[PDB]
Amino acid sequence: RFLKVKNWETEVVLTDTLHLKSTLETGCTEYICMGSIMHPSPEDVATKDQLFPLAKEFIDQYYSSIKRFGSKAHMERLEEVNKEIDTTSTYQLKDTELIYGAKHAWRNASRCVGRIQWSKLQVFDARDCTTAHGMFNYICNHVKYATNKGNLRSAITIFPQRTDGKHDFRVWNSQLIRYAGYKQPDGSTLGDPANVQFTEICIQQGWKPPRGRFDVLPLLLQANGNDPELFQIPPELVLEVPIRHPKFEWFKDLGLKWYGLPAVSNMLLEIGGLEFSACPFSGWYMGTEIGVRDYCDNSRYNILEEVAKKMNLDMRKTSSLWKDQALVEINIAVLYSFQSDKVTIVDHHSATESFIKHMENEYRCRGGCPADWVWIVPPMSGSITPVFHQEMLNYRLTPSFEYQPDPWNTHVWK
Amino acid sequence: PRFLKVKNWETEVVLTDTLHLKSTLETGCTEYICMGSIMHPEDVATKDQLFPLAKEFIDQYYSSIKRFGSKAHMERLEEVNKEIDTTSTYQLKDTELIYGAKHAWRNASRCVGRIQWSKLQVFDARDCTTAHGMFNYICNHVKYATNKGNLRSAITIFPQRTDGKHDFRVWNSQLIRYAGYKQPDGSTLGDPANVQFTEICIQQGWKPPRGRFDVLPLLLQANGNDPELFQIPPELVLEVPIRHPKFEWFKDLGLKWYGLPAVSNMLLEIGGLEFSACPFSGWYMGTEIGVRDYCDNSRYNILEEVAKKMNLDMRKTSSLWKDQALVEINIAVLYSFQSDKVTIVDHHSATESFIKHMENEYRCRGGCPADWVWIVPPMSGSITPVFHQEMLNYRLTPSFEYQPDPWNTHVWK
Ligand code: HEM
Ligand code: HEM
Ligand SMILES: COc1cc(N)nc(CCc2cc(CCN(C)C)cc(F)c2F)c1
Ligand SMILES: COc1cc(N)nc(CCc2cc(CCN(C)C)cc(F)c2F)c1
Ligand SMILES: C[C@H](O)[C@H](O)[C@H]1CNc2nc(N)[nH]c(=O)c2N1
Ligand SMILES: C[C@H](O)[C@H](O)[C@H]1CNc2nc(N)[nH]c(=O)c2N1
Ligand SMILES: [Zn+2]
Repeated sequence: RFLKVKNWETEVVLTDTLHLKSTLETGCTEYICMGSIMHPSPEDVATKDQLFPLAKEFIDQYYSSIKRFGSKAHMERLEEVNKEIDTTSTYQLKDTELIYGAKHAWRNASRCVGRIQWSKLQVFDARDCTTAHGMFNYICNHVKYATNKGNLRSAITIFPQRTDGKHDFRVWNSQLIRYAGYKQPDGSTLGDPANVQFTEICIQQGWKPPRGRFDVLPLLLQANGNDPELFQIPPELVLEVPIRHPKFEWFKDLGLKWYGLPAVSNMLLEIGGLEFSACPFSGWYMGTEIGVRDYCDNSRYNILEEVAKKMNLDMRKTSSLWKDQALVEINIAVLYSFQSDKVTIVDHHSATESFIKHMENEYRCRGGCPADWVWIVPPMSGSITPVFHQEMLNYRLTPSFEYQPDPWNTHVWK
Repeated sequence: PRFLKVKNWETEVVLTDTLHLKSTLETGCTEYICMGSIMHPEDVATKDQLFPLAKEFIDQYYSSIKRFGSKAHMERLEEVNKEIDTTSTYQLKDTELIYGAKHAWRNASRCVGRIQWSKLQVFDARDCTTAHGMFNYICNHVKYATNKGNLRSAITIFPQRTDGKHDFRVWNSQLIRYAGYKQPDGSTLGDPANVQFTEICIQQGWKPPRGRFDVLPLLLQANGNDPELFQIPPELVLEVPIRHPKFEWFKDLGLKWYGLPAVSNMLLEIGGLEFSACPFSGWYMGTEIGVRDYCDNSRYNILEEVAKKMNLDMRKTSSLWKDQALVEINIAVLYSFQSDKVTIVDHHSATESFIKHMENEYRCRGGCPADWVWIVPPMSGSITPVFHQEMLNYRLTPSFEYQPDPWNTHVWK
């Protein structure tokens, strides 16, 4: 009813009433908490009986947000939706409703630390698309608009909603821009180990790999349930940063670069019981996503030993903390490099500070802010960011972004 | 569903949990809201509430010694059943006290160091009756546990709660802490987290040396009477000066810390009995000192001072000057303890050990409850193996619980 959270660093207490509007399973029970489990646990289509309540609840909340609850427009819209569901088994969102739904799914993303920007989101309605070529064109316009010569802008492109489950639109790429990974016969991995499987799918589909360390993968686009199709993103639209270090002249000899635009394309946008299986959305990077996870995860580029080596660090025992020392210098390089090239990025201190400020405002104006602590806290120097000491309540608000099966596991080929 | 799986996203190892079917008290979560990051979710049990609690634990004990449904098991069930009728409560056999203590540590979802759980030295202090007696026990605990720097894990168990008005309580949160003194100009000398406890000790008669690292006196409460002050003999209190293996100016910071981390404010539940005074100790993980004690803004807060001596650009947060000074502080804490042959473990070794332990626990027990929010070190998170480890969290008994501060709940004499 009235739930409390405390910041153990500042002793500030906040009061959550928004949790009364939560919905689909945390996955937790009174006996087992699953707050550190990554995912939960085809035919999947909603019926008329399932869709009426979900649509109504979304429409109700839309009109309340525009200060028109109970208005004639509100009542007529419900009637229009209710009739459309009854005669067609689904309904279409108005443009205003789609923009509202997209922004609130981001606002509701428990795991996103960037949510302070949630209302400044550019929504591209691609519901008139019918083909993978159509999708490719939409996506290139997304990438170019968002990139903006390095002054990045948040954006989402929404492809037609799922109908009977058999004509989905999907982006098979997990992110719009990622580098290929080639597993070698000798066991090693050239490129990005995380993408070996998807790279092989692309090669099989006919992609000709240049077999390099930083090869931008082609897009694999699926329209209306058909076989997916390959397209090369135009290289001039793919902004990259060469990674160097302000103090270590040799850091650039590491030959490192990253792409400037993070763009999640494998998730599902649920608005009023409708499912948008293809909705690629993009923002800008927090430094540690590249500097900690992309470069230093043992199952990724894995450069700590090579960086430490160059730093002449004693790597005999772990208690020398040579990993900790090198990780910091890498993340200094990555911020310095993006900043030097006027490409938008945010370090993990600034980003966590703004999220606390965002969180407190949400409690004030909105009565709560779901947050997944496991994901909000950065993967280095955790306890010296303000969110480490912040208690957080986690629950699912709709509209929301959701995970969905990898399309290669589900598709029925022809 | 009678099985739950967990996956490690770095090594792709999957483990199957079945031990969760024996979970008990609340987690605080529901199917609608998860509290995995909330720190805390006469009044004692009636007669109906105690018998089954004691019942499960005895079964658990005898099932653990290959003797379930066997010889002594039967009439011990009857004997415990007998005693609760007369005494309202009951008493554990020595073997049972040892068993539940090691199992509360084993069951401690938030403890990364549980690979050692069966190597606990248990001090039965249930003949104690006075704070003087408590102090004697605690001194012997401290001296045993310190062991000239080769630290050994130990617990001292004092008399169990009976009615609630006669609790035994160690009022200090840990057995060894430094004091905290408010200053006329709003600032704070020493450890800020201890200002309130320090002021109680002064109000109780403690003469404060009013420096930073003044060890606090023990404030011991026996049988529910007023607590009393005792000064731990300093030759029992092992302290380590902090120097840097590179930076000569580090020792000029005047930094030191104690060797023995001993939690003294928790409650031990065994068979529905409530051991309100049960100080237990292990040995330090280095990040506890270098990251939390030294660099929390609400604690010793030395980041700004260390970065100055390292001459780091302190204007913008994107230089990561904080992250840099933090690494250095933690190199020195470990290096200092190691040089003084005082036991300490860095966050890399500790978390690798806990992954071994988790592997063992699923292998031999079918589950190892774990709190990701607490297991993950407070620095260099993702480069340790437990970042990428899915963990299920659930409450197994015997267990250590929190309890309120006694100065909020004590009707004085
Ligand atoms: C604009 C600046 C943004 C920042 C700084 C930001 C930051 C982050 C970070 C650091 C994560 C965790 C990343 C990871 O470990 O994979 C994350 C996750 C997420 N973000 Fe944001 N993000 C931004 C934009 C967006 C936008 C525009 C959307 C949606 C419209 C969004 C929705 C999400 C979602 C759903 C997740 C969870 C993904 C998952 O569970 O895999 N974010 N964000
Ligand atoms: C032997 C070496 C040990 C190591 C390296 C170790 C390590 C740790 C660490 C780092 C924490 C996190 C505490 C914090 O950050 O505030 C913790 C928590 C805890 N440990 Fe251990 N520990 C050890 C021994 C023990 C022993 C002997 C016991 C009990 C018999 C124990 C029971 C607990 C409990 C109950 C917690 C949770 C405390 C709370 O919830 O506030 N540990 N341990
Ligand atoms: C949409 O806005 C965003 C802003 C920022 N900063 N980060 C993201 C995550 C984007 C992202 C995440 C991941 C990791 C996926 N795991 C499941 C392994 C890899 C990427 F290559 C990528 F790009 C999104
Ligand atoms: C029993 O064995 C152990 C081994 C290790 N390494 N750590 C502990 C907890 C050590 C410990 C924890 C805290 C808690 C501080 N915040 C909650 C405010 C304060 C201490 F003064 C202290 F010492 C116990
Ligand atoms: C908000 C959060 O619950 C709280 O800050 C926790 C996070 N994880 C922790 N982990 C450890 N080991 N010790 C702590 O005090 C905390 N604090
Ligand atoms: C097991 C655990 O859930 C997993 O390693 C999580 C931990 N926290 C994370 N936090 C973020 N931001 N991103 C991640 O990929 C993960 N991985
Ligand atoms: Zn939970």
